Formats: sequence, C-alpha cells, structure tokens
Amino acid sequence: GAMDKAVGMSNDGRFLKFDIEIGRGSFKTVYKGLDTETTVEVAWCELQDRKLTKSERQRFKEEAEMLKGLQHPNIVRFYDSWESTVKGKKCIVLVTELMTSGTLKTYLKRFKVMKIKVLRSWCRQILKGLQFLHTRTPPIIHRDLKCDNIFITGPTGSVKIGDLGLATLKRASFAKSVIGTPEFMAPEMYEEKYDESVDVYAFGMCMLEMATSEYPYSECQNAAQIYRRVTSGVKPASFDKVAIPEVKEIIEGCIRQNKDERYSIKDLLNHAFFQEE
Ligand SMILES: Nc1ncnc2c1ncn2[C@@H]1O[C@H](COP(=O)(O)OP(=O)(O)NP(=O)(O)O)[C@@H](O)[C@H]1O
Repeated sequence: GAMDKAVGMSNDGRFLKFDIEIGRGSFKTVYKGLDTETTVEVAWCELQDRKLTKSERQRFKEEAEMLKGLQHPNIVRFYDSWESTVKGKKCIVLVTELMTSGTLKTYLKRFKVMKIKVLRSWCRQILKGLQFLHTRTPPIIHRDLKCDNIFITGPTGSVKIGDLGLATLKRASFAKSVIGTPEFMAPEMYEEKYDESVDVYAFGMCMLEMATSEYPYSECQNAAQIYRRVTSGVKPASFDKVAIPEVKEIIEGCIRQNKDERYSIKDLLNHAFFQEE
C-alpha cells in the first residue's frame, strides 16, 4: 500500500516521502513522510512556488540552519530542508514534526467554545514557547503567530507553535509581498519594523480568538479596512464579546497600539489569571 511506495527521499536516505497528501494551502503542500533513522513519521512539505530567486533560496538556507538547531516541547520541530529538482524548477522541501490533531482554530470549530481551564493551559504553553524564543542569543521573533499555525497533540494534550522562521519565505512566495495575516499584525509591522512585542500583540489576538471563537476584525470588509483601524487604534469588535474580565484585561494589555505600553511576557506569566493553578 501507501506506506510501501516511497516516492522521494532526502540525499542521505534519512527522510522518505509517501504519496499521501495530508493538506494543502497557498504556500505549502504537506505529505506524510518517514524518518528512517528514528522510525517516526514526519511531515514532508513542498513549497508551491517553484520560481523563487536564487537570493530568496539562499537566505532561506541560512534560516533553515538556525531552525534545525532549535528545539522546545512547545515548538513544532524543524528537521531539515533542501531544494529538490522537480520538472523545470527548484522545489523547496521542509521536513517537520507531524501534527496529527490539527490546530487551535480547528479545535474551536469542533468544540465551539474553549473552557477557561483549557484556555489558561494552552495560553500558558504558547507563552513558554515564545519566552524560550525571545530569550535565545540572539532572540528569535516568530512574526506570524496565529491560531491557524498553533497545533495540538490531542484535544486534552499540549500546544506547539508552528511556522517558526517561514515569514520571510512566505513574503517572497509568488513575489506577492504578503507581510503576515492582517488580523494578527501589530500596527508597526506595516512600517516594516518588528521587535519582540509583535509576538505579544499576536498572542493577544490569539487569546481573543480562543476566548470568543471568532476571527478578529471579521466585521471588516477587507484588509485595507483592517489596516486603517489597527493603525488608528480601533480594536476589533470582538473585544467587547470577551466574557472573562481577567482575560479581557490581558488582551487589552497585549494589543495596545504603542508597542512600549504592551505587557512583557514575564508580566503575562505572573498574571493572576495564569499564575493561579
Ligand atoms: N506539521 C504538520 N503536520 C501535519 N499537518 C500540517 C503540518 N503543518 C501544516 N499542516 C496542515 O497542512 C494543511 C496546509 O497547511 P497550512 O499551513 O494551512 O498551509 P500554508 O500554505 O502554509 N498557509 P495558507 O496559505 O495560509 O494556508 C493544513 O491543514 C495544516 O493543518
């Protein structure tokens, strides 16, 4: 069967690809693969864009080297990446930990609401992962945090942050200058700046999504209206639907327009909402 047809391999024979398509987006196709060295299944991802400039691919090679030496139990593990030659163009392959239980976003669609104990636990694990990344030397900023790339190991398991280090390549992809997902992007990111606090802003919106089970700014007609609102400090309408005042208050501190007024991650971890139990 399916697991007997290895239709691709890394140069070393470590990773094998099976013709089992497990998902597809506009950036990436994901296939089930095998790590022959540990026997664990992995996610073998193939980038849709086969016309990235030499310079884009070179920069990503340097990025993948750093990603390959980072590990934390709340971060989806990055194993390797290389360029395969498929047809007429350089197809980039990434191999990552296989996540078998979907995302926070699909969890919210399935269960409709998140219980406040589950919220607290998962938000705390996201915060530990970000805090790990922010305290490396040098610091690593994710830049593209959202509910869609936060994975779970099971409905009562643990959270892993996905897509670390792919924001530059996602921007290059199809030469479209996509900077991120408007709903989660701090105001300063449209001026081409980022610091650690963009991740605090995005964490705040993830928390807003988990507390309300709706996408932030779903009232907005398009990304332009979101841009205008965020860069004048107009909150998403869902902020007033937040039912737990402590939660509301954390979200408020995370999404402040002025980056310097936002909570630090350490502030967040010591908050009574998280520090309790
Ligand atoms: N490590 C993983 N293990 C298993 N499935 C994954 C993994 N990473 C992504 N997927 C799934 O593969 C599908 C496509 O991934 P996704 O990240 O939506 O694609 P994308 O092209 O990067 N982004 P977008 O264009 O915004 O959809 C989604 O259903 C993901 O849940």
